[PDB]
Amino acid sequence: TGKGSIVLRSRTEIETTKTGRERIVVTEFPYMVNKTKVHEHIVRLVQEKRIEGITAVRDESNREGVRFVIEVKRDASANVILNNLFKMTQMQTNFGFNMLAIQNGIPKILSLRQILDAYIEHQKEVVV
Amino acid sequence: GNFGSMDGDSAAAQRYTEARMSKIALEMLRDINKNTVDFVDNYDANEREPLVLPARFPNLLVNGATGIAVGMATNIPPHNLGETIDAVKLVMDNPEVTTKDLMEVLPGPDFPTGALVMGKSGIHKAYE
Repeated sequence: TGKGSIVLRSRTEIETTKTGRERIVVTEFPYMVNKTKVHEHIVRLVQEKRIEGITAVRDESNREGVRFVIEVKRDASANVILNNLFKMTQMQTNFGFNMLAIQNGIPKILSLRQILDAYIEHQKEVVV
Repeated sequence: GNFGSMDGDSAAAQRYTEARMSKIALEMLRDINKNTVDFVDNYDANEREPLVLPARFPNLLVNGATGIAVGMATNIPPHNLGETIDAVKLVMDNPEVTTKDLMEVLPGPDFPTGALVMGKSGIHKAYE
């Protein structure tokens, strides 16, 4: 029926240094996300004083491949912080659908079958 | 390299001097490999450092202090190696020592140069 929002998360990992310090490393984000607006929102979350542990908010070398790194001190429960990311931050995405069709002017709505059905009969008329 | 004396000497040759580890430092700072001292991370989040050190003598007494007056400065006079050892042995053997005991195992504070200290009760009020 083409309606509803679904949950989406970023490829995000905890990585250990040569010192044993942990690092939140993201690779990408879901659809319609800025690096920089979320980065400003991270700097907010720093000055909003509603999240702890976070030390380094860094991003470099991104043109050979996207690399944004948050780095957090020890004794902080970093996976709980990842849970707090995908609760409150915009890194979590509630991506909604709406596919309300139009077939010859009048508005309609289709299943995935019916789309391909109209495609089939169009190809019929095309090749004929 | 150039270091001068108590003369008014200015050795501007900075890296041109030679130095490395000293003999007293060798046994003075062992036991790092024995988890003896705690550590903190730098601001650079890459390497650690200890806030205190392990000791093989109270260098407090071996080298004095010439402070600055952030609230007030501090003079602390130097002393002797074996006299400090005998003081350690004295306090070890007796938890009931006196200040005359300190007069015995420390006849007086000394210098790398030498002077004359004629007073007695000033020394008494100094150590008390």
